[PDB]
Amino acid sequence: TQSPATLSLSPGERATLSCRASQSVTNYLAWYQQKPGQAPRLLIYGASNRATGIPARFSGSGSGTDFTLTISSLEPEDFAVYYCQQRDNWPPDATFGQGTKVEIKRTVAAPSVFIFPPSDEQLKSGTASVVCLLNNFYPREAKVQWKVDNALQSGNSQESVTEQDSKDSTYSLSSTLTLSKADYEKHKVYACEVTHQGLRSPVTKSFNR
Amino acid sequence: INLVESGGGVVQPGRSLRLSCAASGFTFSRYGMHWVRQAPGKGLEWVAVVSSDGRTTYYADSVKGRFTISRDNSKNTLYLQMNSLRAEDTAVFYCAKEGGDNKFSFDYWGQGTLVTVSSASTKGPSVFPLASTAALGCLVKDYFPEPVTVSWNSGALTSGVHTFPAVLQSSGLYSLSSVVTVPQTYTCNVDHKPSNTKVDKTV
Ligand SMILES: *O[C@H]1[C@@H](O)[C@@H](CO)O[C@@H](OC)[C@@H]1O[C@@H]1O[C@@H](C)[C@H](O)[C@@H](O)[C@H]1O
Repeated sequence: TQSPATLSLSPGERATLSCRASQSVTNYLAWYQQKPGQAPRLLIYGASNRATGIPARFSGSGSGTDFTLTISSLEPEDFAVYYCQQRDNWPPDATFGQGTKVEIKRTVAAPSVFIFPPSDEQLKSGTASVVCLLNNFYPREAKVQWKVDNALQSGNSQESVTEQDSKDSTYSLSSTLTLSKADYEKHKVYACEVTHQGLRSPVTKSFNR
Repeated sequence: INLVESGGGVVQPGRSLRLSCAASGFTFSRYGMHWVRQAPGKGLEWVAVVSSDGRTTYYADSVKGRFTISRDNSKNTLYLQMNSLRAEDTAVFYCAKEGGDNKFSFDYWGQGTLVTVSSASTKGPSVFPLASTAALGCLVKDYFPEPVTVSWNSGALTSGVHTFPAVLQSSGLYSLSSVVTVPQTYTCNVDHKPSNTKVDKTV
């Protein structure tokens, strides 16, 4: 078990991450760093030893069944995902912590919301995609609730989020509601209601078919 | 010290794939080797290991009886035969080296190779338009396999652009949206190489 799930820090701050193992056997614990699109890079081995090439700002230690990885002072390349790992002699299998993400702290920013009706193009093709855009918001946590003629939608939508923007460090999210065309054609009001920290009360964008 | 993987590919369920990971820079026969997979949006997941001398293997529950790990020390290559592939096996598979000063850790890794398992067939996408501060975009829908690229005005427009990660729909087809906020003309240039689909879409 790793935690916290996310660590919002600024560059120059100290990052402390936790990992609870099966045993306290110091020697069976390791830490990895992984950035999007790249293979894992070993940081710490044997719970307290720094691997080849890993800078001094990375440190580790174990207290009982809780291993801590410390980043004395976060540099810009340190914002990635960290996993702890474990494996002993026999049986040989390795187990991985589920990961902790070191995120760039920024000021709160409410998302500007946009709702997009299915285009006439796709409707002539047989489907209907209703899209909900939540632009440049912070922090990451945001809840989108889809609405059709007042009916709460569940299980018919999918969303995806962008990586933290390199210039402003915010997030953008897109939620697509899939309805069959005839279904779409028999209801009137479509709305994405958004809940976010920067919003004092929920905001909903909507349109009439 | 190096490891190069190969063998990843788009496959239908029930088919087989063989992954390779050739090693250079330390002598292969001295260390044990493993395969670690990483599903899309998930964490590192251990798969299997093979002993230094190649005689004792071990597997994760989810692949036993189906994948078999092995190695040819002579030609410094580790292998992962993957049979009876299922849709939930799709992930990036990395081969990894047991550490030299502690081999309970993995000190080196291959660059990884993609294994995609789907009962879907190659298909080009339909690009539909999404229409003081305005937002517009292009919905790149129903394509397979990954990936697709999206640019605006042939690479000239770049500020305010957010191209979202593809999402796998129930149909087994991918779908992705690409937006741009503006405070003229807008064209999303979409390229789906697996199917030779180049589509410019003026919004
Ligand atoms: O190191 C091996 C040795 O200890 C023998 C005899 O005690 O036991 C083996 O496990 C039964 C040990 O190898 C283990 O499995 C192999 C596949 C790994 O490469 C090793 O790191 C170890 O986990």
